[PDB]
Amino acid sequence: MYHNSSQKRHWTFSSEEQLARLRADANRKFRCKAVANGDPVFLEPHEEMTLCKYYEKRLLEFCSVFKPAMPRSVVGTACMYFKRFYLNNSVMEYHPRIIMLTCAFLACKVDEFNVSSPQFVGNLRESPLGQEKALEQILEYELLLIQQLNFHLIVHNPYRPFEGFLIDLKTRYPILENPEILRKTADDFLNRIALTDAYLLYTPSQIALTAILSSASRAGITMESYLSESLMLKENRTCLSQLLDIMKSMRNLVKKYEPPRSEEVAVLKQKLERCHSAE
Amino acid sequence: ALYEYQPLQIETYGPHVPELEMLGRLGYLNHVRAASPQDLAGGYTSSLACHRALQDAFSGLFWQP
Amino acid sequence: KRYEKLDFLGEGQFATVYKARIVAIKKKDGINRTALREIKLLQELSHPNIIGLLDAFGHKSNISLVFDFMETDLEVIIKDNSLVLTPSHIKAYMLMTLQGLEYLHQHWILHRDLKPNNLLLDENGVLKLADFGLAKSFGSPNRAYTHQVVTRWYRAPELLFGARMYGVGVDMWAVGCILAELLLRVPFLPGDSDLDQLTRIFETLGTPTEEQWPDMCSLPDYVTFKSFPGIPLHHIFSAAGDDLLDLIQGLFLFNPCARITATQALKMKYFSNRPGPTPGCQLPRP
Ligand SMILES: CC(C)c1cnn2c(NCc3ccccc3)cc(NC[C@H]3CCNC[C@@H]3O)nc12
Repeated sequence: MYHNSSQKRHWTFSSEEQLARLRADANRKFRCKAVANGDPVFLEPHEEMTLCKYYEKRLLEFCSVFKPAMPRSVVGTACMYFKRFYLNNSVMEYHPRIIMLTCAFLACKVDEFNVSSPQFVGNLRESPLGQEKALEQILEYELLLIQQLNFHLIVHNPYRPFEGFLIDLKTRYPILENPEILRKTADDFLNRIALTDAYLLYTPSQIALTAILSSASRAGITMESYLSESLMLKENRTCLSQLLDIMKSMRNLVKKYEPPRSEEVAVLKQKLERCHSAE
Repeated sequence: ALYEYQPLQIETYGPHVPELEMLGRLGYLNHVRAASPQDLAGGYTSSLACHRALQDAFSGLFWQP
Repeated sequence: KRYEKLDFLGEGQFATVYKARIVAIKKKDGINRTALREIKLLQELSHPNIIGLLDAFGHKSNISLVFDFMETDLEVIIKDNSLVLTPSHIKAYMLMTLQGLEYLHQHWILHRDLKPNNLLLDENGVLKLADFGLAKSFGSPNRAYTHQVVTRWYRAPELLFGARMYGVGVDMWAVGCILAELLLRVPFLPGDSDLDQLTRIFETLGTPTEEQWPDMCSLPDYVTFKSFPGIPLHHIFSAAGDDLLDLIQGLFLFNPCARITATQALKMKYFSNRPGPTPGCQLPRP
């Protein structure tokens, strides 16, 4: 359960500033190692963030075309693995192209989505020799990925909390007559939230509730009563204020999100290839 | 030194979740899919899925890092 | 890494376990899915009657898991003819097992491998559920499970009849079996095959009918059987009291839904009644 999970204890951070500090520390640690091994070949932390967002998009595409069909739980677990890995590791050391596939592989194992290794690597659009090379690299990096996650493999996604909130709305909130007309727009907002860093900053229940109430606001429905009358927050107004602040901050994180740009990702990809050639 | 049952005290940092046996009266089970006869024969009930969904929805809703 | 690798402890299909300075270290598909299952489940759980995963580390596709060191298990206790299992001892073992199971079931996980040698005991007499290699999360309508979990002598009839969806009953039945093995000092239902296991179950407890198991005929491997009336529980457990017989009947109810859950078993008068469970420090030591 989330309330005593490793995700809550160790992978839910206080602010975007702490995440930026971890990412910058990883960047400077790789820079120091590269210098001690021996210039503008190095990637700046914002460039690393752009590449990580691009490769998270690539991981989502890979998990969406995966055959047999990958449960949404596996995709969420893999994306969380990618986010956690590149919090404390530079893309200049470990290539995100390999790391995202390793994330998907480990996620399929952890969430009990049994697929054999050949049918995993067959989903890749490469030659059989290329598929076996990718398989070898995934096997090399699986233990590394597990180590960098600190052996915290269970990821609590917001999809089941979303379902629970829908059940609760259908049962206890007749004001919102048909909660199922919120599902599509709330799912779209959930995808948008997943693009950002919110999965490292908020609880899955908070994320699901934020998506639901954003969908309700988009439809024009004002359902603060459900927060006050059904969640019993009218008995604790400070908790209600904290909850509204959390949801406002999440909506702000979504509105300020900037997607990777094609020219910029092309330039940074050539830079990353140069980085990996020399290492 | 007689044993006395104490319920598990685990803070959920969220709203109270209705008990499993009470889901039927409160109307929750009218919104979860019914359990098939083979599901019931093995001990699986729609109450389990509904209860887990509600618990996950309410877990840590009021918690902040 | 930081461990001394003192003594060899055991070897099984997926791993070999050694003592190490005190902890127990257990050493193209990649990392073994049983080790990953143990890692992913035991990291999220923390309870006095559940085995603790203290550390994890490995090389290549070979990971080593660090657990607390356990002195013995219930199998050695049951098979040791020197020690006498007083009713207090059975109550204590049952209580620790059921509390660990209550915690585990609260977090929507089924052990699916309960048996006396999977219930380990430390020097302080604390019983911990171990061997989470088959343990799986339950309560999800999208997860389809296999019916070949639990060793045969402790497998529930719905599992033997091929249930792909089940709940805590598969643990609870095994618990009942363990209880019976504690009372008889021998395996309760020692079948040599699935059909023989079902035969022994129905010959001992009676063949369940549609009144005691409303949808028993809908299980995919349900086989129509011979109507045995069974043997009354007070005849099998001649030394058992009425409260213990109530607990046994609840644990061995053929309907998995009607079968008592861990919390319901804990609330039963058997555990509240005299005598109280033995303290851990006074439980018998093999
Ligand atoms: C890996 C962890 C669960 C563990 C902690 N102590 N310990 C011991 N101790 C020696 C022992 C135990 C039981 C009976 C006699 C001796 C033995 C052992 N053997 C591996 C299996 C064997 C079958 N029963 C479950 C065990 O985990 N695994 C462990």
